[PDB]
Amino acid sequence: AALNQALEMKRQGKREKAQKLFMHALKMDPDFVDALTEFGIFSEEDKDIIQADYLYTRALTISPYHEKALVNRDRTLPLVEEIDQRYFSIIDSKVKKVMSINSALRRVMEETYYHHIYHTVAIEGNTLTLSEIRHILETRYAVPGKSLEEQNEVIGMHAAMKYINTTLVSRIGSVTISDVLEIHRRVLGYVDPVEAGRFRTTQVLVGHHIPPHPQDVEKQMQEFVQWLNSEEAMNLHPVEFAALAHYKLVYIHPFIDGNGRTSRLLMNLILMQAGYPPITIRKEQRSDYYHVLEAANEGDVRPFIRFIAKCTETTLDTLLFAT
Amino acid sequence: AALNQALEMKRQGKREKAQKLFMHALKMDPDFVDALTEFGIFSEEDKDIIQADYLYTRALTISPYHEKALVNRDRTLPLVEEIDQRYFSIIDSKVKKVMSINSALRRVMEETYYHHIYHTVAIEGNTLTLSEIRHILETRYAVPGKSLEEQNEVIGMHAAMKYINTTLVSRIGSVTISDVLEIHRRVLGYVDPVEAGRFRTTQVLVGHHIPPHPQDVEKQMQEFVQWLNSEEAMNLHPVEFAALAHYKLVYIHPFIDGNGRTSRLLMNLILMQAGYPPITIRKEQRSDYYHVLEAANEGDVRPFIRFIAKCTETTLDTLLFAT
Ligand SMILES: Nc1ncnc2c1ncn2[C@@H]1O[C@H](COP(=O)(O)OP(=O)(O)OP(=O)(O)O)[C@@H](O)[C@H]1O
Ligand SMILES: Nc1ncnc2c1ncn2[C@@H]1O[C@H](COP(=O)(O)OP(=O)(O)OP(=O)(O)O)[C@@H](O)[C@H]1O
Ligand SMILES: [Mg+2]
Ligand SMILES: [Mg+2]
Repeated sequence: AALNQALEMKRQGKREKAQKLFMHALKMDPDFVDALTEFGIFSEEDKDIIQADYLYTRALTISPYHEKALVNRDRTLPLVEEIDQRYFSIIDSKVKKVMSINSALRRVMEETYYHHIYHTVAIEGNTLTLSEIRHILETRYAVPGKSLEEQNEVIGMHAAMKYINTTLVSRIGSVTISDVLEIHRRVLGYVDPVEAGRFRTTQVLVGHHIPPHPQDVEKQMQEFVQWLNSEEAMNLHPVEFAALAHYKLVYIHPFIDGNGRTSRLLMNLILMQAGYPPITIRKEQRSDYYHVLEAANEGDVRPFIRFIAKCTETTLDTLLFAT
Repeated sequence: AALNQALEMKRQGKREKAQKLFMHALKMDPDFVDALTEFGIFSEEDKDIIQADYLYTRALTISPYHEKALVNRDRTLPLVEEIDQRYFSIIDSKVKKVMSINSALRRVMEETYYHHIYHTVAIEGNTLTLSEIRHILETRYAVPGKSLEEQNEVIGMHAAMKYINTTLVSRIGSVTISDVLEIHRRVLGYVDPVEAGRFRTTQVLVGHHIPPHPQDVEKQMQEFVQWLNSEEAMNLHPVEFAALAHYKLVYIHPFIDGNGRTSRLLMNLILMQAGYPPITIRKEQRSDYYHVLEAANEGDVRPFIRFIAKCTETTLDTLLFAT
């Protein structure tokens, strides 16, 4: 297809021109094996070995025996594993520095509380500002010309995270299905008290993902909590356990609304219990956030794990520069 | 005591002076038999036979064999029964006229919806106005400079009564404990989603009334729903069944908050299922309302039945301005 032109353009000059020809054949056919491999070898020329590996891994899900994809994948498979371990070791060092401090830190922890709420509600379309959120939570008075539902989403997030820190973070034992339901009972209670802390009774759609049928959610959630308390999950890096825990819940999509908000809270329950600070996926990252969750449905969870790992590093880089 | 002066003042002139004089010995001792009886004879001179009968009935709970109380009560007792039946027959006739009408009536039914909400919340101290309530429910936008809890009280009342008319009024069958919990789940859900639709876990005080202990609320409520579906309750006048239904739920006091709001809604479920319109206890009546409930704890529930009967007549008188 236009892949033949992408190669011709790349053959002597035209790097930025060739980049668009590759994406065009990818838009016109996202399972075009030859375009994925070639794009893979192309992005490796710009030192983007992680993207190249995604492309060879993607091309081998379509055609498992493709010789040009296999030869490059076998090389890059262990290299990307090393590259990803190194990033998690950087994150571990920044967590040591942050967990080796106080009063100057307390001013950041207070600022991040409202800033967390602001992004977790804004990532779903809530129009309230940080200043309007501070008013709602400090004063307990309503903000003019903004809906009551938007302001109740804020009261719920505050209540949910107050319950987690009060009842769940410093608790000894296994995470139950009832703990997930208690978080959701507060996240959504002030908005929809009938559905809050109760599973989906209907079948829905999330982008292009069709989650399990309501008849299967309870069996799928008992399998999820087993996994949270499983020895395999305890041996994973806390950043990887937190990201997978988020993805599996958001995959199950057990509630009508508040699944991303609950998942983002559960994700932070994990991190905090492992000594990491709570992280925040900013409202500007919705496009990336949704792309890497879609990528995980397609077959590759790694881009979402790296997405969470970059979110944790920016959180740690905020606590370290304000010290 | 000062009862001897109350009698001396009444003996030749001083009617208004002996009234405050009679109430002093009642404040100084509310179980003073002679005082109650003299007072009963006294209030009967002003043609207040219902109050006199309350006083002789009160005096005979203290001293069952008091000859002056017995002679006067054996007389008032069937007379008050006749007087109370006559009022319930007036109410029955006004209900026929109201249920024999349209467009001029529809103008009142819409106005009374926001009016019941305004009074059911205002009676508990809610500062929102009728105009602010119309905005909250019509627009779904918050009212400036008024708390979010006050506005969530309104969203809950609306949701609760929307559920009753939609799911309970025109339903065939027995009233269950779950129907009471579903009304309370909406009444309080937007304010307190953790306690909404859930019984009291602690022992509380309501004025001077100590309701049942949390261990006994479930047994006390199963006895309460049995009575709602009992043949004895079906044979009572709907005004008397509605008033007793209210008093029994509020005596039990099964929830931490929202008991009076739920009881007033249940009271109107009863009336509406019997063809009566929904009634509204106005915010100005909180003092009387609580006095008659205090009297029902003290032994006589007739003053509360008459209170509800006067509330139903004012509701019917309003609807009858259409003819
Ligand atoms: N393709 C996908 N597969 C699975 N989950 C997805 C996918 N795309 C998005 N999601 C997740 O679904 C969430 C949206 O679900 P939901 O409306 O129930 O809750 P939410 O708390 O309002 O989330 P948000 O505030 O981000 O919109 C997103 O936040 C995201 O985490
Ligand atoms: N002495 C009393 N004995 C029994 N019940 C009482 C007494 N005084 C008040 N009550 C009832 O208890 C209710 C108050 O309880 P509660 O706070 O749980 O409910 P509420 O919905 O907030 O009612 P309110 O709007 O009157 O404050 C009153 O509405 C009344 O019906
Ligand atoms: Mg949503
Ligand atoms: Mg109250």
